[PDB]
Amino acid sequence: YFQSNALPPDFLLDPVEVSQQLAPSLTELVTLLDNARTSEIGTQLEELSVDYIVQGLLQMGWSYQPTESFDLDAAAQCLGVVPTQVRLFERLLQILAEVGILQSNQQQWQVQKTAQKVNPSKQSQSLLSQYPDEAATLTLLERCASQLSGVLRGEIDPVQLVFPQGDLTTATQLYKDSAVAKVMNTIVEKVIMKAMEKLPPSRGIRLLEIGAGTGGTTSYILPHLNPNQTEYIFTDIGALFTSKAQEKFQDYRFLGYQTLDIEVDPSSQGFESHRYDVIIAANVLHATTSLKQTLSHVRQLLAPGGILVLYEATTRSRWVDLIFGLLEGWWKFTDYELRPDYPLLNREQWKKVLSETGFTQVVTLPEVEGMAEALSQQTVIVAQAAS
Ligand SMILES: Nc1ncnc2c1ncn2[C@@H]1O[C@H](CSCC[C@H](N)C(=O)O)[C@@H](O)[C@H]1O
Repeated sequence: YFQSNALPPDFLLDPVEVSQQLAPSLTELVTLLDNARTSEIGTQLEELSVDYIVQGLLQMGWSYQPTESFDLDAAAQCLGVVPTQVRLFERLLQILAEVGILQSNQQQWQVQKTAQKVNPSKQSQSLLSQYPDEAATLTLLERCASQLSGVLRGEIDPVQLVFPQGDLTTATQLYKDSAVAKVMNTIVEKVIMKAMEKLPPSRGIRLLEIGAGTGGTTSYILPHLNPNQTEYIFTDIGALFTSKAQEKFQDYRFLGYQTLDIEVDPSSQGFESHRYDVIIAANVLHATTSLKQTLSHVRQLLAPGGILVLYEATTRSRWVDLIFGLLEGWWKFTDYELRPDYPLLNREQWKKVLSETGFTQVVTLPEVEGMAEALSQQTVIVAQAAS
């Protein structure tokens, strides 16, 4: 019965086979999400984001009257935006153009309407009373976006707003226990367990997670892994995250902890090449400079038939721009031919770039008719290392 463990993990199910067999599970898992309610919450968060932007710009002395025109550079110097925050500032201006306050003409901006009096803290509280299940999202958005002017002026390190040493759980709850993240993280767990269901007893499985953070996605996977034949490598670029995850996950003795910067050759950071069966990357790969070189490093870690499980957001979101868009990773991208002005890719763009970086049999999840629009704005992508 035993066959050499040195040979590639051919027992791994194809991603397409995995999605076919998970189809009845995914159909019922999607229905657990309120379609009408998740949409109206998301819509209101996008409107509240406009009020945070206007409040911050007025705090920096925005005095642009209607008809007046300005370019990005002049407005940044006027408001005092530091050079490292201009790309975020440009996106904020783009948001104001989407709602009709501004208009984009060539590389110029024209003020169409005078922004009215806003009080986003008061409206955030009203939404908190109506949707207490979104308290983590509202509280994080209030803590981050209410210091938008200080971040734009380089006076406040936005990592101390998103990921302060004393509160890493708030941002974790967004990645872990939000309505949409509950579904996506469950898909991540079901995919991984289904792909390895034919694991021979005489063989161990090696999983590596990139950008695992505090372990929001990780917590869904660990309880289902067989500790006797699993090695799970928990990695993040930052040791503060692996340190916090090591405390949370003490019960699991098959976990290893190590730092990994996916933008640099992993084999120079103490990782074996082509020796991991499953790589998990939840909400991280977008925060890199070049997706092709990031995906080539990801592919470099996968065994010849290994599985890449990707969890990414696929659409622009105003309130996300006021939280994780404050951080440097949101604006690292320079592959402008692929990503002209935003770090995220949609389903079709991910499939194309994966097929160009050595991945095959690419599946995007979930794909159910009658699906809530919120589930269309994020995806779990499963792809196989090709050769
Ligand atoms: N270049 C890089 N290589 C590896 N990890 C990176 C990275 N740039 C940012 N990261 C990490 O990616 C993480 C994104 S937080 C993503 C959510 C996380 N998977 C969870 O569920 O909790 C951050 O913790 C950050 O430290």
